[PDB]
Order: sequence, then structure tokens, then C-alpha cells
Amino acid sequence: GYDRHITIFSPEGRLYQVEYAFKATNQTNINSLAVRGKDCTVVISQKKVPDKLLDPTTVSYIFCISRTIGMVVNGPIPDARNAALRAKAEAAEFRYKYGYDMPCDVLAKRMANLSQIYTQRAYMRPLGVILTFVSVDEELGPSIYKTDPAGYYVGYKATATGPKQQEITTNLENHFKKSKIDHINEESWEKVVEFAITHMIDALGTEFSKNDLEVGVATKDKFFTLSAENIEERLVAIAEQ
Amino acid sequence: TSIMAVTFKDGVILGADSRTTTGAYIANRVTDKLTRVHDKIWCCRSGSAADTQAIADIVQYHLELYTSQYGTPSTETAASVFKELCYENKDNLTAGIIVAGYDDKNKGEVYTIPLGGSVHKLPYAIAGSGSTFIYGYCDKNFRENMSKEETVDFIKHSLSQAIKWDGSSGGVIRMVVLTAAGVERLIFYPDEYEQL
Amino acid sequence: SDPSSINGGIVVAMTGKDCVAIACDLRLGSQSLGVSNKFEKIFHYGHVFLGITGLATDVTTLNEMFRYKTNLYKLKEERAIEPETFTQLVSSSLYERRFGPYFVGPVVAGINSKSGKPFIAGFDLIGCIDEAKDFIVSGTASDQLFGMCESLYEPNLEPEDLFETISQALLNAADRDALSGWGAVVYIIKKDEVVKRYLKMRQD
Amino acid sequence: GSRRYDSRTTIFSPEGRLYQVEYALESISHAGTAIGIMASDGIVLAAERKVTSTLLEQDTSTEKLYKLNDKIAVAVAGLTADAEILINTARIHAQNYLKTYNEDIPVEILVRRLSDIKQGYTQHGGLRPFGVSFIYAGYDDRYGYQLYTSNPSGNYTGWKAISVGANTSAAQTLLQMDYKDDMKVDDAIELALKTLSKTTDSSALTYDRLEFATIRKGANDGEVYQKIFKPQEIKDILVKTGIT
Amino acid sequence: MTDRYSFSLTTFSPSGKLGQIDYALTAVKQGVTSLGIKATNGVVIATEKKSSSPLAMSETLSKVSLLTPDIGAVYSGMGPDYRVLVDKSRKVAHTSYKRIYGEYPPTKLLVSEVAKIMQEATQSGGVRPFGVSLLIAGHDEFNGFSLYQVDPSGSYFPWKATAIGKGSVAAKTFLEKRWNDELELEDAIHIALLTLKESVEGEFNGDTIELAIIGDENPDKGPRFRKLTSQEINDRLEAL
Amino acid sequence: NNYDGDTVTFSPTGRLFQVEYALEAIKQGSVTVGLRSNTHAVLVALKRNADELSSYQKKIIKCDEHMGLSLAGLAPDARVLSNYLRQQCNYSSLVFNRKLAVERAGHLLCDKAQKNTQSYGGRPYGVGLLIIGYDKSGAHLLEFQPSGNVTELYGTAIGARSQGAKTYLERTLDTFIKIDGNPDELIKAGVEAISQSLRDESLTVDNLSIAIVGKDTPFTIYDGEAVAKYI
Amino acid sequence: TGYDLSNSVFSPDGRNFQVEYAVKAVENGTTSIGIKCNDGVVFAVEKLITSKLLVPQKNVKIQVVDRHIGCVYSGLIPDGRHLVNRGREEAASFKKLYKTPIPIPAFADRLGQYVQAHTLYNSVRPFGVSTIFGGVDKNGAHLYMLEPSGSYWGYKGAATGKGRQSAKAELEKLVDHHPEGLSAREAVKQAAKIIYLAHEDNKEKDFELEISWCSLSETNGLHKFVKGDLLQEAIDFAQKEIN
Amino acid sequence: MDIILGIRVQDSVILASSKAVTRGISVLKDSDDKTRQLSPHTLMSFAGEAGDTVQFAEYIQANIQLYSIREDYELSPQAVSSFVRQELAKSIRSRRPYQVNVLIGGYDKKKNKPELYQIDYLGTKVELPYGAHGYSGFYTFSLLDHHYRPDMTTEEGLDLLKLCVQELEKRMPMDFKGVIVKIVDKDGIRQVDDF
Amino acid sequence: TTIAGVVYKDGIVLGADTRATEGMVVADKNCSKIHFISPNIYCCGAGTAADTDMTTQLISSNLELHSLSTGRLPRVVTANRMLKQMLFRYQGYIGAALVLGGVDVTGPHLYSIYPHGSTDKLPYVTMGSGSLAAMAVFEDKFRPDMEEEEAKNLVSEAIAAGIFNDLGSGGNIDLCVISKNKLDFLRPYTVPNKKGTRLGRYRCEKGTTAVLTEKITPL
Ligand SMILES: [Cl-]
Ligand SMILES: [Mg+2]
Ligand SMILES: [Mg+2]
Ligand SMILES: [Mg+2]
Ligand SMILES: [Mg+2]
Repeated sequence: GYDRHITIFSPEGRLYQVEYAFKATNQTNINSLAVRGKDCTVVISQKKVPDKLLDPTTVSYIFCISRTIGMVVNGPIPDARNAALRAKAEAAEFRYKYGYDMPCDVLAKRMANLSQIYTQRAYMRPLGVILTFVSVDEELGPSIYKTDPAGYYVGYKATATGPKQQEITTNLENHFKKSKIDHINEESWEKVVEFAITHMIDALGTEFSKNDLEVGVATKDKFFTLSAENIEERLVAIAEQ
Repeated sequence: TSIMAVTFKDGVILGADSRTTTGAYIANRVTDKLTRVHDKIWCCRSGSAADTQAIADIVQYHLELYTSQYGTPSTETAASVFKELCYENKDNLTAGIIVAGYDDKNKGEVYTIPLGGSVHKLPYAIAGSGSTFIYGYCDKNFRENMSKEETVDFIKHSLSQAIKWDGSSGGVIRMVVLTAAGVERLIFYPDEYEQL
Repeated sequence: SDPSSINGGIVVAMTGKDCVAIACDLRLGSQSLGVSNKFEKIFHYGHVFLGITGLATDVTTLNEMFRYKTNLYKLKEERAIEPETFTQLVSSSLYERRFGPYFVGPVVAGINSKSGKPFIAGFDLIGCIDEAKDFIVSGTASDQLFGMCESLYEPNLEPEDLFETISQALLNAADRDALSGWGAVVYIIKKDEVVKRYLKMRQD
Repeated sequence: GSRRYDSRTTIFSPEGRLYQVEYALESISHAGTAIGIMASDGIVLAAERKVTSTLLEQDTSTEKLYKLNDKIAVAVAGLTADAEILINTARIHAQNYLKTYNEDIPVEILVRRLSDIKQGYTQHGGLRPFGVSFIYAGYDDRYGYQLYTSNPSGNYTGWKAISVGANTSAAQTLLQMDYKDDMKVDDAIELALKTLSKTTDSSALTYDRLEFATIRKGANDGEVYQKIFKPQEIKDILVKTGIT
Repeated sequence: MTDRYSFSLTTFSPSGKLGQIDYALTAVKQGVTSLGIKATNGVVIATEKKSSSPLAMSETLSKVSLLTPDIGAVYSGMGPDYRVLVDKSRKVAHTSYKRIYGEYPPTKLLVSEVAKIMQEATQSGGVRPFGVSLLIAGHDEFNGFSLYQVDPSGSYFPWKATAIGKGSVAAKTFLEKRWNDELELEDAIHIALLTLKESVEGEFNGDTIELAIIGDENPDKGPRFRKLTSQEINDRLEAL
Repeated sequence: NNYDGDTVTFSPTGRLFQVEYALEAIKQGSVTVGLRSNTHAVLVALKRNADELSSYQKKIIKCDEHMGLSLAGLAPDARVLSNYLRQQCNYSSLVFNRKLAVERAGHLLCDKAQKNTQSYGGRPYGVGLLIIGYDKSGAHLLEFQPSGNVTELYGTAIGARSQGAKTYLERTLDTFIKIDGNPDELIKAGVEAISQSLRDESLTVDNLSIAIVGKDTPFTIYDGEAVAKYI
Repeated sequence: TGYDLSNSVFSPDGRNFQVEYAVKAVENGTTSIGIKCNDGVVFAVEKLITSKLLVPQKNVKIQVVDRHIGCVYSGLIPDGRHLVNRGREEAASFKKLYKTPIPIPAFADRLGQYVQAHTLYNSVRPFGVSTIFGGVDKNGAHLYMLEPSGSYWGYKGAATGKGRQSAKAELEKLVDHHPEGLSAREAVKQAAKIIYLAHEDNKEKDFELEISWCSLSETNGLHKFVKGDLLQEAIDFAQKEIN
Repeated sequence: MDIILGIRVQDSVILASSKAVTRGISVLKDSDDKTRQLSPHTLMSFAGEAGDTVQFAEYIQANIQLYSIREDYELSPQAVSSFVRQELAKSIRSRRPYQVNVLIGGYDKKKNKPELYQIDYLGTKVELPYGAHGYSGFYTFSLLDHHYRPDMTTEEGLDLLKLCVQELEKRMPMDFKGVIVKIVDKDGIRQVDDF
Repeated sequence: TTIAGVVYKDGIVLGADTRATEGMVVADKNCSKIHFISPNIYCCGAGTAADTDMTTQLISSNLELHSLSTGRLPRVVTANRMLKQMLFRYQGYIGAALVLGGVDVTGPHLYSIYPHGSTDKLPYVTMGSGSLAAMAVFEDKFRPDMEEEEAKNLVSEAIAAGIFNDLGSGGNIDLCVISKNKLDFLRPYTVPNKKGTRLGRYRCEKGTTAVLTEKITPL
């Protein structure tokens, strides 16, 4: 039964190491969500600092890949940082070679192709991570593209990743069934972040303090993460209506 | 080419002429020799156009990748990357680059990298073929902690003289101002600076 | 010293009405010394004809190289290569030796088997294509050939009119070149017949 | 490390057999039967396609018979993809030889080269062997008309008539019975088709399930000509020989 | 990091089976149905856009890919494996052909090159076979219209019409009854839509079906590959 | 058990069995002792013969004028590692005109041994080394294990029955450390130490091997009748 | 089963058992700690005196990287040295290109990516150490801890080895009782105490205390070893607290 | 080396090659054989740079002898000449080119014809009724152009060759110390010991 | 060669002459010097022709592959970069001198690329042996934001200057007009010289040439 140890086909046409890499994805017990506004793309993720001895400022699963592209990771931090460093390198090389900023979906495809190689070549293991790339692309506008250990990728109107992804997914599905549009019809990113947090609260059935969340926002020509105080301001506005 | 960078109270200003020659033919009379390697780290280029463009593009790449990993690089860091490329490939390069940048901690800084690939941190720097004609003028007229308007005048008057005497320099005087306030581009036409 | 004029010789190609012609002298020399009067410079791969002037070792080598490549082409493609396609193959093959080139002057001639369209082409030693409808010239008497062709040539000549035009262009050009002559061959090429004629000329 | 997963494709069994070669030969025994028959005035290559369907485009299809050059062809039995790797290598070797010596490659020299490549995969590199057996039909001016076979071991042998693929035992007995040395191409065509017709696992032998080729020195002007038969031409020769 | 996998991971078993190729074919079997039909004046290839989530934008996932202006490809099996084959096929069409001959490869040769890549993943060190079967449709001047299937082994066959993946056995029977040598392209599209409806469970419309043709030139010459729009599919579903 | 097939595999309790098995080869080897004062450092080694016709296997190897070691375990592995030390000592002298510090020599040996414990295909070294030397910070004694663990000590012993000599040195610690400017008395203490590890056999003229290095003493090895004085 | 025999193999859980087995080697090692103070960091380690024959103060365990970074580890000591050698190469190439000394977070990721790389292939073994490291850069003090998986985070206090639970509890008290912060000299004293308290898990053999520190005020942002009077003062403070 | 001549008559090929080896100031040898037998019916004469000539000839000899053993067959003169040309053509773009000129005289046993190939150091191959390398042709070709007939006997070929050598001995400044003459025909290769 | 380009209100206008020479001899009087890079980007070439032809073809091919992967039209900056970086790497040994003009998502851009790998981004440029003659016309009459037919005439007038005053330039005038809404490839835009008329017919009568032997092989 060595067809379960390396990335070769089982008799059922399956790759068990890929399947088990998907399971490693949920090892952090963190859920992430991504939505698109008119002018922006918002990504939120749960933040859990279980140890008092940790410096909470260094505990992060959101990465600033380039100026325009943000990446949230669902999976263990070593593989997350492996993927983060590579995506940064790829995004910088691209800009040098081709003279313009790497689009979000082009990076996603590139990282998905790298992941595909680990599913076909035996000496390389898959990374135990799901990568959600976000930007406001100059041609395609607000963009969400997600990559997994199989080497699959696709664009999203919105998405969710983690142990409780189904609950979040259905909550988002039900909202977009009402509105009948592919985005959050809102001018300011502040309110799109408020939407994202509110709908995560509703879906998970848990309240959040400023230290329980982690937020990334993509606008035209920059991606940035919010501070605890910027998130607190967001939480105050939610509670006041 | 006539290029210079000058530190002042609020930061640093880079200046350059716009003439690019093939022998005696002016191949480009409106050249932009002030090139951006990071938000508030720019450089003035002299020497081989191919070399200094290639170098500047490589540096921009290095600092972009630096920024993704470690945050905003210092001007010293930028100068070091320029130096590394210029020194290690001295045999195959003809590049005389001035690196200027604004930090909030360090304020305005100027580094000059001549032909050999050495680095020299200076209050101001001059370079290019036209610089020879203004060593006297610039040394007599430079003061530290000048105002923005004084430094613009100092660069305008200096490059005016460099252009007047050097056939390889000419056209418009471009400038780039680097302060806490942001990045301002300035241009000065012949009819303005020739009558100074 | 100059590799392109050690051995000497010329090629010319022309288009006519539903036909093409390609012709060459037969000389091979070592500078002043005449060595061979049977050194043909035109080769064919299926219905595509290739003339090559210049350094004779490269002429031979390139013929052998294009025979190799067009044979494999045919086995894979299950059809004979066409003049337009072959022209690109020559260009590619020459340019891959950009900084150590073959000192040659190739000329392609042929009729496209499907469209029936007459085709001729020429290249510099590193592969730049000269794509001209009237005529292509090459070799140590290329200047002489340009002169002859420019004044003798007119469009849409019938095969036997075209034979006389290209022959007189070759012969009279060769006679004003020390390193060309010693016999001459002319191919008249139609869609499904090719006539090869050896010309009588002065042997000095 | 990696040793754990290594099948060791280039080892002897305790009996002195090469496991992978033997198992590759087992694979080849299930492939469609290919037959080669050598006559005084030419060579016949006949081969049966496997698992045909009505919707297969036959006139543009080639799985069995391949051209190596103008003088030499091959009939394939085994993995078609594996065969195409080797075929392209053989086509190159023939052109290398032609370039070097300005003469067409003698049949045996090409056969030995391909067979040596197959041999290498059994002795070094740790890779699986090519699951292919070839029948080589060719002509040169030294030995005239020649038939060879090679198998995954890299062993090759010469033949007057031979089969590879499925039911070779049965096929070889039938060929051994009816073959004679003074035989001609037209007779050999008939023998090849009759042998396939009796050994086939299909209900009947039809034009759509066959590939056919002849190498005949006879030609106008005495030149060797290879003829890969078209679907309609296979249908005609089946009627002529009285099989359909 | 020493890639120690220098040996084959696909080997012959005692019965003469290449296990990993068979298992790759099993992975293709599980994959969503795709088909191809050849007409007199064109070829059609089609498949279902099996969307993994309704929040996913299935337009961003292309199952039907342009390889050259006159050649298109569809698959059944593992999507990521298909994607890298398309990238390599697009590249090989330039390096091993267009940069040499100044024209795009004929369908059969581009298929041959893809087939070679797939064969090598079946024999080379430290790799598994590709878990896809491709259907490649195309046109070229001297061969006309053609349709090919390529399997994990590297074997390829030309077809008048065929299907691969989930409901291929039923679909191939359906095509055998309907196919003739006098079909126009519109007739072949109609038959493709009829055949594909049988293997689709849920929604059957222009947004859930991906369909492309190799046909006339769309105005050097115009490309013959054309992907049909969502609206163009729905128009032909009313005349169904 | 299932985790001892190669050096690249941890056991479930976090052990490296191939390294532990390499450590076992040292225990099978013949006893050797190391000890030092503030002025001198001494190696004593019990050499082992194959039979009465054979020679006694050499145990001590000179690495430089100021440094050398004694071995216990696979002698060819000691040859590899002592050759590496010779080269590193030599590099330090040629490039920097500097005698290689004993502590830095230990660090280099550790790192060389480590690479063989973390990579596939290789094997750990199957030998233990006692390195003595006199450098700019005085006399030094090191113990090398092929796990990579190098340790600076006043005295020690490795090989079969080495525990007896090690206990003796642990008792004598306060005495032998004070033997300054007296090479013969320090060697006596080393010969008396190694004697606590003998059974059945005793120290003969072709059995015993001694080495010394010190303040005004280059690394020199004594064998044959040169050690009869100490028997 | 068999998923634990080869590194880089995912078990059905999604775990890499070889990395988890490397953690056992870390847990078997001696206690080492790190304390982040007001303008720097303090490192301390337990050194077991196996025998009287060990020369006191000579077998130094804490290692400097560049001039501003301290590294200490628990587990397989050679594996730690190998990691520090790499760290020194990473810090050297960073400074060569960028002139400035490597920032601590930058340095942390260099070690992180290297350790993580040793979980990607079956041809290598994971690191049998958890490494506590840090120092002072342009943005102030930083303390990190890096595990065999390649996982690392920033810490207020950190502990690893056999006595880690004891040490962690002590560190948690300091964090609670000093929200405003701890001085460098206080952190040295507290580091001594915590090692002495954590020595109850290794109580059979006696031990030797080793402390180092980087502080902006006390060492000019350079890594230095605590020696002589300041070390003895910390030992005395530690001995007083256990009695 | 200096003079190498070749003439193809009715039923044989005759190669004539000078005996002198000069190293600058002195004539070191006057009996040097500037030829190698490649196969029983194929002879190659050579002239060019010192060392390279013999090195090249022996290298070719070795390869043809290897071919002969492998296939138990003698390659045709045309095949050997093509092989030789390719080796020289390969050589001319090398780091250090073989500066060697050759004549290949062979009897084709299949066609029952003598064949003479001339190949210079660039790989310039021509089949000829008579050939030479260096300055040898300048003196001799006018005589060969006048007298040569394709139906000549071997004895007539040797006489025409004597006339060529006499002209060379009269008008060439260098003393090449006469020529060794060898005949290649259906029976193989033999040396004319009196010339 | 005279090649030129300008930026006008709606896009790019490129122009080129048609003379190709071998030494002082004209080998082709109607050579196309405007090259396709991508559907929205074209290149005018001067310098060593093989180099220009090959370098443009290679970058065009690589851009095609890039564009298939990204699913969007390529940009002029990426065409500029790829050309520039390659030319720089070969240190001027590939003597490609280009005028690169196209229209992006970000608008119309015009570059001049030199053999050593330097580029200039400009509203108007000229290259080849006729650059000075062409540039004189631009310096005389260019203004920014010209209308299409005005820009067309200026480029044509610039190429004409090169044709007449430069011996290395001649033949017809070719244009390429690029905008968001269209691509017009005008070959030839103008024919400024009539081909010379020959007064006599010098073509020989059949049988004039002396033939030794003939052979006819059918196909
Ligand atoms: Cl990619
Ligand atoms: Mg794998
Ligand atoms: Mg001026
Ligand atoms: Mg003449
Ligand atoms: Mg004459």
C-alpha cells in the first residue's frame, strides 16, 4: 500500500496524499471569508492567539504578496509562508519581465500549476494549504481566485474556507440569491468589511472582539491589512444598527 | 548629460537635463533621466543608456521584492543594491548613478556611485559630462538646510550653466522633489533658464 | 580570405506564367585555380528546388542538412514540403548559426502544389528573406545578374520564353566574372513536369 | 528515502530471466497480430487492428504499419505510444547514416541500433522497458529483401516469415506449413491474409480491421516502392483472395 | 533535496498490465462526460461545466481550450493535469513547429506531440501518468477537418465521433445511430447537444454547457476555432 | 526496529538508531584515555592486535605540531576525520598564519559528522575521537562522538571498559590538573588511569601507545621501547 | 499504516509523523528559554553536568549570529549548530546585498523557510531542535521560537526542552505582573530563576547556568554573554528564590 | 607536406605523393609515405600541417577498419569519401581545425569502376578524373588537360604521371625528393617500387 | 531604411519605406518593414534585417503564449521589455533597431528600441539611415493630439523625406494606423516614384541560347 504514501494513482484513480493534504488545511481550526464590493475586495479571517506568551502582532495568515495582491492562507503556517515567499518572488519576477503588475488570476494559475507538479512528481509533497488571492484588477475589477493542494483554481463572486466553510458558503449563497448581483453594492470598503464580518457572525453564530479577527482589503493600486483599532471601529458600527 | 541631487531642510531634490546624443545627433531632446526605483527613492542616470536602464530596472525589482518581505527599504539599502551591480559588473558597465531618497527617520540622503562602483554619501552630488563646468559654481553656492525654493533655484542655476557649456547636455531641466509631503515633478523650459 | 568568394559561382531564379526557373553555373575553384566544371549548385527536395552559392563545403553541408530535414518532415507530415514552408525552414536553420554562420547564398524556387502559385525566394547568410516576385540572384556575379535581370526580365513569360531570358541572364553575367562559368544548368519547372538543360558556354 | 518505492526494473530473477522483459512480452501477446512474409520479388506486411468501432476514422488512422524510410517499414505489436518513441529514433538514425555516408542505411544496421536501445532499458537506468515488438520489412543492395523482429529484451532475429502479437504459436505453425522458398509476393499476400483469417479472435476478417503493406522491388524502372494499402485497396484484395 | 526518484513508477505486472495507466484510465472514467463529432464542413467538441460551487464563476474555468487558431481541445478526468498539458501543447506548437516552419502544426502532429508528453509520464523517472483523456479537434490545409482522442498511455486514435468519461458507453451508442458522412456542422452541433443532455443531471443551458467548433474562418487567414457563447447555445436549445 | 534502516528516519520516541549503532562501534573498540594539566595534555591508548603474528593497530594520529587525536571504533573513519582536521589546521596556517584553536577544531568535526546524520544515502561515522592540543588559551582535551556531540573535558576515556578509567580520573581530578611542568608525572597518571580498564591483559612494550603536547612540547607519539619507562 | 516511516508523507489525519517524532527529540533535551524585555532580549539555558570532568564555562551552548542576534536551542545539539551555520550564511548574504544588518523578523523567516524545506522530501530528516532566538533591530526588540515543522511566532516569553511546562508557567506570571514591561537587568535575574525552577524536571544531575542578552541600553544592541559579577548576582538571586 | 597527385584511368586509380619531409631548414627524411590504406580497395593520400596530417589519416583508417569489422563489409569509395568530408567539414568550425588535404583513390567492386575523390581541409569534395592539392595542380593540370583520356591503360597513366613529375622537378623551387606511386584496382593496392 | 512613428489623438501611426539593399544594390524594391507583434501592436524595423525579423517574430510568439495564458490583450510595455531585455543580454550583437507602436488597455504608446537594449518612450520617433530627413519633417510640423488623416500625412511626409534624400531608403510608403476601434495596415499607402519605363524589348527569340543536352522528368 505505497500508493497512499506518494502521489501515484490508487486502483480507484485517486491521489490519497492530495486528499490528506486537504485535511491538513483545517489543522489550524481557522475560517476565512472573501467578498467583492464595487471598488474593493475584502477578505476576513479568524485570529486565535491561544498562548499568552505569544506576541499577537506576529500571528497572521494574511500576506501582502504585492502592492495590489493580498493572500489569505488556510493551513499550517510553515506551508503558508512557503507559498507566501514563492508568490512574492513570482509577482516580482513577473513585473520585471513583462513590465506590468501581475494580475491576481495569473498569479493564482501560476501557484496552481506549481501545486499540480507536486501531485504528479513523487519527490515533492503537496503543500497542506488553500490559498485565496484577492485584488482589484485593472482589467477584471474586484477579483477572488482560490488555489488548493490538487492544483485546482477558479474565480469567485465570494468564497469561504476552513472547518465551517459550508455554513459560511450557504449564508453567502442565500444573500446573493436575494440581491441577484455578483457583488456587495456598496461604495466604501468600510461597509463591505462590515458586511463580511456581520455575515461571518451570522453564519458561525459567534460574536467577535477586535483581537478575534484579521482583515485584508484590496482597493485600486493597493492591498492593506487593518489594525486592531480599525477593526474595533468596524465592530462599533455593526453594533450601533 | 548633466545630473545632480541636493539635500535640503525638508528632504532632497533630484535634477537633470533631457538631452541624449549619438555623437553630435540629438537622438532624444526630451529624455527623462530621473528614474523611480521606489516610492521615495529615485536616481539620476549618466553613462550608457542601455546599462543604466537595465540596472535601474533590476534595482526596482530588488526593492519591490525587499518591500514585500521586509517593508520600506532605506535609501542606504537602495544605494547598496546599485553599488553591488555596478561594482561586480564594472568591466561590462559604463554607469554613473546618483541615488537620492527620503526616509522619515533619516530625512533626505544622497549617494553617488561613479564609474568604479564605489559609494559616496554626500550633502549634494553632481555628475555627467556637463558637471565638470559647475564644480566651481556648485561648491561656492551650496549651503546645507536650504529651503525648497532655494534648492530649486540652486539646481536650476547649476544645470543652466552645465547646459550652456556642455554640448552633450540640453533641452528641459527636469526635477523631482522628495519630501514627507510626497513626490512633486517639476519642469523648466529653455526660455526660462537661459535668461538666468 | 573572404569565405563567400573562395570557390566562386552563381545562382539565379525567376517566375513566369504558371512556372518558375532556376539556374546556376558549374564552376568550383580555389581562388584563381579552376578545380571542377561539374559542381552543380541546385538541389531538390520533392518539388521544391534550392540553389546555393558561396563556400562549397557549406553548400554541400546545407544540401545534406535540408535533405535530412525534408525527409523527416515528409515522414511525419505524410506530404512533401511546399516552397513557402521550406523558405521558413531555411531562414530558421541559417539564423540558428547567427554568430558562426554558413557562408552561403540560398535561393528557393518552386510551385505550390495546391494553389499552383509560382514561388521564388532568397536569403542572406544569416537567414533574412528576400521575397520578391520577379527574380532572385546570388553569388560572386550577383551585381552582374541584377543588371541582366533588371533589363531582360518581364512578367508572365511562357516557359520557353522564360528559359531564354534566364539563360541569357546567367551566361552574360558569368562571362563578366572571373570566378563563375565553366558550364551552366537551367531548370524549367512547371506544376507536373521539370526540364533540365545544360548550356553551351565559353570555358575560360 | 526513495529506495522504498523502487521496483528495480533491471534485475535478474533467481532463474536468470529479466522480470520486466518477460512481463512486457506478456503484454505484447494480447496485442493485434502482425505478420511479415518475405518472397523472392518482395515483402508483405499484414496486421490486425484491435477493438475497432464503426465511428473510427480508418483512412487517416495508423496504429500498426509505419514508414522508417523509403526502403524500410515496420509492423508494431504492443504499446503504440512506446512504438512511436522508437520509430522516431529509428527515422533519425536512418537520416544520420544517409547524411554521413550518402547511402541509404542497410536494414540490419538500423535494426541493431533500435534493438540496442531496447537492450539498454533492461540493463541500466531503472526505467521500464518498451512494451513493443517490431517486424522490420526492408530492402538494401547487400542482402536484398529482409525480415527481422525485435522484442523488449533487445534481441533481434532474421526471418523468411514471422508473426508477433496475439496467437503467434498458431500463426507460426500455419506459416511453417504453407511457406515455400520460391514463393512470390502475390502468393505471400494470400498466405498472410489466410493466416490472420484463421488466427483472429474476431468473428470475421474485414477491411476495416486490417492494415496492409507491400515492399516490391518490382516497379517501373526497377526501384523499390513501398505501398501502404488504402481501406478500399484492402477491401479489393480481400475479395480477390476469396475471404469476403 | 535530491530527487531520488530516478526509477519508473509505472511498471509491468505479471499479467502484462501497466497498473498506473489502468488506474489513470479509471480516473478518466470518473470524470465528467465530454464528446466530439466531425461533420463535412466542421468539427464540434462539447462538455458539461460541472461547477464545484454556485459561488464559483464557472466562466473563469475553461474546459475547452484553444491550442492553435485552427485546433481546440477538451478533456475528461483531472482538470489540473489537463491545464498543464494545454500549456505544454500551446508551447510545443511554437517551439517544435511554428518557429521552424512559420506556420501552425497540422492537427495530427500536434496530437502526436501531446501524446509523446503523456507517454513520457508513463516511463520517465519519479512521475505518474496524466489522469486525463483528451479530445482534440482541428483543421489544416492538406488533411482537412479531423478529431482525435489521446489517452493516459500516450495512444491516440482518429474518430468520426466519440465520447469519453462518465457516460461514454451510452453516448458512443447514441452517436453511432445518428452519425453519417453527410452531416453539416449545424447538424453535428444539434446531435452534440442531444447526446450531452443524456449524461447531464441538473441544469441544461448555455451557462452549464461548454461547446466549441472548428469550422469556417472568422475574419494571413482567420481562425477556425470558435467557442460558442451562452446565448448561441440557448438559441439551438429551442430548436432541440 | 522499523526505524533503523537509514539515518534519515526518527523513531517514535525521537531517536536516531543508525547513529546509536555507530555509537556502539566505539564501545567495541579498544580503550583510550585522555587527560590534561594547565601546561600539558596527554593521550594514552591500549592498542589491539589481531593475533600473536600481527602488529598492534595504531590508535593515535598527529593532526598538526600543536594538535592530534586518539581513536576508538572504525579506524578508516578516524583516517577520514583526522585527514579533515589536518586540512583545516593547514588552511588556518596558510591563509591566516594562525594555529587552529582546539575549540574551533571541535566545532568543525561536529558539523562534518552532523551532515552524515541528516541526509539520505550516507551513514554516520563509526568512530570516537579524543583530541588533545595546546593553543593560545593553553592545554585542551576534547571528546568527539559521531552523533556530532563534541565536549571539552579535563579528562576522559572511550572504548571497551572505559568506565573504569573515567571513574579514576573523576577521583583524581584535583591532583592531575595540578601536574604542571612535569610531563612524566602526567603520563604516569594517564597510564594509571588506563590500567583501571584492563582485564586479563596488562600493558606491554608493543601494547601501549602514548602521546603528549604542551607549552614547549610539539605533539609527539611514543611507541615501542620509548614507553618501557612507564610500564 | 507506514505513514510514519518516511518524512514528507501525509498520514490520513493530514499529519507528518516524522516531524512529530523530531519534536520528541526536542522534548528530551535540556531546558532553554527566552525573555523579551523593554529594549531587548535575554536568553538562558540549562547545561547538565554529566561529570566532574566537564570543564566549567567551556562547553558554550548559546550562539551568536551576525553581531546582534542570539540563538539557543533544545534537542539534538549538532542539528542546532547546523541551523545556526545556515543562519549565519543567510545574515551574511542579506548584509552583503542590502548593507543593513538583517532585521529579526527577516532572519526568523530565513530559518523558518530552511527548516520547512526539510519537511518537503523523504531524502532529508527534519530538524531535531526547537530554536529560541532574537535580538535588536531598527524596529526594536524581537523574540522568536522556531519548531521542527518550520513553524515560528513572535513571543513575549518562550521556553522549550524537558522543563518547558514549568518555565512557561513562570513566564506567564511575569507577563501578567508586568504589563508595562521588564528591564534588561530584571530579565537576566528572572531568566536565572526560571532555569533553576525548571531544573526540577532534570533534578538527578546538577547543572550549569548560561545566560546571554541583547539590549539597546545595556549592550548597545549587540549580543553579549552574561559573565562574572552580573552572572553571579543572577545565580544568587536564583538560589535565594528556590529556598 | 607538399605534392600529392591523383589520376583515375580505365580500370585503376593512381596516387603519386612526394617523399620529402622538411622541418624548416633541413630535409629530415627522403622516403616518407604520405598515404594510408583505409580498406583493401581504398587508399588515401594526404598533405597539410605537420602532425595533423598523420593524426587525421590514422583516425580515419581506424574508423573505416572498425566499420569493416562490425559489418563484415567494405564501404564503397563514395561512402568513405563522404565520411571523410563530414569529418573535415566538422573540423573547420572547431577550436583547432585539422589543416589536412586528401585524395581518396578507390576501386568500387560493386560498380567495377575506379573512383578518385579530392577533398580539401574545408571539406570541399569533388569527384575527378585527375586531381591535386596545393600548387601541384598549377604545374600539372595543363598536361593532364591535354593528354588525359578516360580509356587510358594503367601503363599510359603512369607515363602521363612521369611527365607531370618531370614538369614539377623542372619548375618547382622545392626539392620534394621524388614520389612514391601506388595503384588501386580490382585486386587491391600495390606500390610501384621503381619510379 | 526610413521608419517612423507618431502618437496622434486616437492612437499610433507607423510608417516605413520599402527598399532593401545588398551593398549599394537594391535587392527588393517592395519589402515590408512593418511587422506584426500582436493584434494591437506592430513594429517597424531597421538595422540588421535578419535580427529585426527574428527578434520581432520571437517576441511576437512569446507574447502570443503569454496572451493565451492570461486571456487578455498584451501590452506595449511587455513587448518593449521582452525586446529590450533580450537585446541588452546580447550586448548590441543583435542589430535590431525598432520602432514599436501599439494600443493598450492603458492607451497608445510608442517606443524606439536600439540594438544595445535602450528604449525611449516618445510622441514621435525615427530610425534607420533616413532618420534625420524624417526627423526634420517631424521637428518642422509635429504637434501633439493630431487627427488621424493629419498624422497619416505627417508620417508619410516624413518617410518621403527619407526616400528622396537618403540613398539607403527608397520605394513605396507603407503605413500602419492603430487605435482602439481599428487597425489599418496600408501597403502601399503611396507610390511616390513610377517604375522607370524601358524603351526597348531585349528579350531573346526562342533557340537563341546554345544547349548541350536536355532532360525532361515528369511529376
Ligand atoms: Cl506556470
Ligand atoms: Mg508528490
Ligand atoms: Mg547645449
Ligand atoms: Mg567566366
Ligand atoms: Mg579562366
